[PDB]
Amino acid sequence: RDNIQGITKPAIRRLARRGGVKRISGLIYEETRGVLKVFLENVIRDAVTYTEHAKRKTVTAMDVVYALKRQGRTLYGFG
Amino acid sequence: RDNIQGITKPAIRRLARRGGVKRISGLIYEETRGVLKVFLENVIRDAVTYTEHAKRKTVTAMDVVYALKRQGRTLYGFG
Amino acid sequence: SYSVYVYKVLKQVHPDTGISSKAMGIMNSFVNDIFERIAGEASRLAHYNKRSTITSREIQTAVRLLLPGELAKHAVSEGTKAVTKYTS
Amino acid sequence: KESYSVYVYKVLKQVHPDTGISSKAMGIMNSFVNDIFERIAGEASRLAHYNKRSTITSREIQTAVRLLLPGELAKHAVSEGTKAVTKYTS
Amino acid sequence: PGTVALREIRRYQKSTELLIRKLPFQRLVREIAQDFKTDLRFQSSAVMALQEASEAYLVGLFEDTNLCAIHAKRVTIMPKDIQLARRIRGER
Amino acid sequence: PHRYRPGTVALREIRRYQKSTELLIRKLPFQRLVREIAQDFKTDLRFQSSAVMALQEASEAYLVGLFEDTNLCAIHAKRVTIMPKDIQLARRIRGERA
Amino acid sequence: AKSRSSRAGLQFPVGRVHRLLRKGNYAERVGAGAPVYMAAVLEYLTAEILELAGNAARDNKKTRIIPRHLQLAIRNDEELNKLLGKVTIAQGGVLPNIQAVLLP
Amino acid sequence: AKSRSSRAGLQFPVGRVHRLLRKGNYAERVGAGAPVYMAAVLEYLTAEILELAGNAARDNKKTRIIPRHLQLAIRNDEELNKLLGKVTIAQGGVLPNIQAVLLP
Amino acid sequence: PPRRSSRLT
Amino acid sequence: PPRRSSRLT
DNA sequence: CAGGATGTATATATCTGACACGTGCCTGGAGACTAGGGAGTAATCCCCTTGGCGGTTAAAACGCGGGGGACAGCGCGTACGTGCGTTTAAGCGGTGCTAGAGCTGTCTACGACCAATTGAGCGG
DNA sequence: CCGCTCAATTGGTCGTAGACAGCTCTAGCACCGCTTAAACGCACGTACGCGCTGTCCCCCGCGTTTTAACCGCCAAGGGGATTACTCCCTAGTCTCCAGGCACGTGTCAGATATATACATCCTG
Repeated sequence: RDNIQGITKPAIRRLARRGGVKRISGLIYEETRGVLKVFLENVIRDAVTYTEHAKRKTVTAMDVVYALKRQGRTLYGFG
Repeated sequence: RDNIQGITKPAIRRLARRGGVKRISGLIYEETRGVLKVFLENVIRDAVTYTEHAKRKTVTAMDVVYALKRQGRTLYGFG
Repeated sequence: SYSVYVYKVLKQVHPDTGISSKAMGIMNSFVNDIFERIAGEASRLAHYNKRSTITSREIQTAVRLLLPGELAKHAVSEGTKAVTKYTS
Repeated sequence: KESYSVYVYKVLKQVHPDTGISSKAMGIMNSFVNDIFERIAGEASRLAHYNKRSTITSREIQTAVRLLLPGELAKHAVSEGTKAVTKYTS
Repeated sequence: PGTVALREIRRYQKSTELLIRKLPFQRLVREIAQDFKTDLRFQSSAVMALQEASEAYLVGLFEDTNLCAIHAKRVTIMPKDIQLARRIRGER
Repeated sequence: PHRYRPGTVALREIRRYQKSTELLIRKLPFQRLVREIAQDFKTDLRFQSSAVMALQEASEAYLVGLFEDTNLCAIHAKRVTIMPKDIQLARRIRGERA
Repeated sequence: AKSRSSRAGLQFPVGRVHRLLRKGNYAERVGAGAPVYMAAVLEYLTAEILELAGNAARDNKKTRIIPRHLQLAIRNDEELNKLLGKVTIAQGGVLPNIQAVLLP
Repeated sequence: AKSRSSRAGLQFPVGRVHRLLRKGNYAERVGAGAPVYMAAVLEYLTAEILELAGNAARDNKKTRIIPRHLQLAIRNDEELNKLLGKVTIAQGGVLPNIQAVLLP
Repeated sequence: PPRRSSRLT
Repeated sequence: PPRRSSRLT
């Protein structure tokens, strides 16, 4: 329940700094929280679909890697 | 031989009007010509690669469709 | 080509509307594209699970992976309604 | 199970004799090799199916390499593949 | 200045024809292909598919160019708008 | 006392976080969020620690690239502050939400 | 004797889909309900896009479906637009849309 | 006696790549030059990325290669960046880059 | 009884 | 002589 | 500019675990045949691609004239960055339990493969 | 709408892929407590966003003039499909047996530390 506020404003500002951002408007944090929620929902839906297809109960890192590769976001270093 | 000029300024204007563009700067036409040249080169290179793999000399609509399919632009209608 | 069956389906959904010869090539491309999309993801799912059979389970999972939102919910409901009628 | 760690390390020791590699960078190189293998193999499979051929040969792999790798990377990979095939078939 | 352009937008947005002349586009396609293989024949359908793809790509790019224009508080699209759209797409 | 101008620590932070390769989101709140989102797709779900780590490693790169596009959208408007509209223009152009 | 496609209640060919799955190099074996499921999914999607295209043709006072109607139907529906989002339809045109700041 | 990798001058395996090609279900048959070609191409790409990553490590003054060095080698090379353009490297960070208008 | 969807009706 | 690359130099 | 303080690189010493190597061993690759079709090649036919011509007229090109708009400069006010003091869970390190993933061992039914028999969908 | 032949369905065997039960231990969850790094709340000030105003120039709209696109037709032949031998290349199978994978082992690259000198950015 409301765990998206655990992605604190300093963390979002750190991610913006890594992206080269100098000044950040005050409404950026909520927009970033919504965007991250949508992205995570889309990836986790496919990860759980892969989990249930194997009749498993734990989501493997390979489930996440497959859920990412099918969105054109292939990730190295996790198998 | 200078056949990129055949993509006339009125034609670029019509293509922009279909995109909803109201005003066009005077340097947009040459930039559009360069963009079209790059896109066409990238597609016709894969189309020709598909053509010479079949030991053919005629570029086929299927070659173009396949060359488009591999760049993420799927074409409906030509097979 | 799926021209005959696309026309059969169109006569079921719109009995008094016709189709062009360029709008039927488009539907053939659509069918041949979506078939490749589902059958390439059912193929991927079988290899992930180290299985050699593409069953209706892989087709259902691939449909749920590729079709958006409410398209998947009804495509699955029609797929399990046809497998039921086919085996009974 | 299986991985390309031994071969990646051999290429590293032959390209950079005194440089080592961490366990995380090896996982990344195994993912890289698997990714590129699957890409080239899938493109070759499509080429074989496009031309109604039931065999993947050296020419399909070469055409897949030309389609996938960009620019001079494709040219040098094609040259290396050709060199290896003519050294093997000799 | 601007009404004949709104009318033009409405005219070309409800139309489905090809907006580039077919002969100059065909010559452009042949000239580009001349750099990959000499003595290259083309199906008519090959060039037609190429033109449909190119016009769709350019209309789609202009649709993003216009958004980049409105973002900078302008109604005129400039080459910097095309460059921004192409960067964000990933083509640059 | 000794105060820096309101653009200096920002650039120093940009240099610091563009040089490191760590994870910028705290792992426990992110794990909680990942568990909560998955709770709507399956109950009594379990996660490998490596699965949540892969999810974080993907989400953080996604957000960093999004902010890289957002900064370009803000500079295009002759601005240095990134606003929600820059995020929206970036996402609209890369197709995420048109 | 029931052609195996009317045995499931579909207008799409179960036998042809089975042949294509067996010849497409998808797996080493193909199940029994896999062609029935795939043909049911293809037929429903076809009937849905064709449902919207005929409606669009009716709105334009036409009794035929042209690429324009298919494009209009796909892009005016959110889920078929999401599915066919990287798809170019020949002779399809664009959805009529001009922004507010451009309109006077 | 001899290995088919040593017969081709390769360090990557061609027997393993042959078995992966046969088992991967890409075609009904696999030639006797496809594994050699694929292993040569994979070895060339591995040698390129490693040769650039070992240079990225050496500029940093490290005798090891970490994911950061691989990212520095990939994103700083025009062709490997286009090849690995949809790839996320875990613990790889980003290329240090600040837009010129932001600097004072 | 023309064929119709329930996703659309 | 190591396995230097000819694409870069 | 001087310079005073903040941020930070340098020299020089201890952990410290992780990587590079050693070792047994087992299984996957290699070798040596056989069988048989997949692909190559030669011949052939005819489609459809290219090339040229003549005429029209639609569209492109060009020049001109306004005015709408892009851009520059200026002013204001407000919202974001910086810093400091306080609070709060993130994290680290155990400690414990058990759910379930991975792995045999067994058996069965399901799909591939071959043989009649048709009978519908393609061409005209 | 008519002719007919290629593809679809049906019957029956068999071998193996996959379902099911039993087990074993790994790893994922749950909890507790201490530390302290990090988040959070607040105040201040300034720099940036945003609005307004003015200039002038670049883009659009319009009326001639030109240019070549488009259309129809005639013609040749290059090369795409197609078919029928022939053989060479690949799958399949049964020995070996070496290469690569799964555990010990230590020693060095890397991370972490203070005293020191050098270089920052922001003022009076």
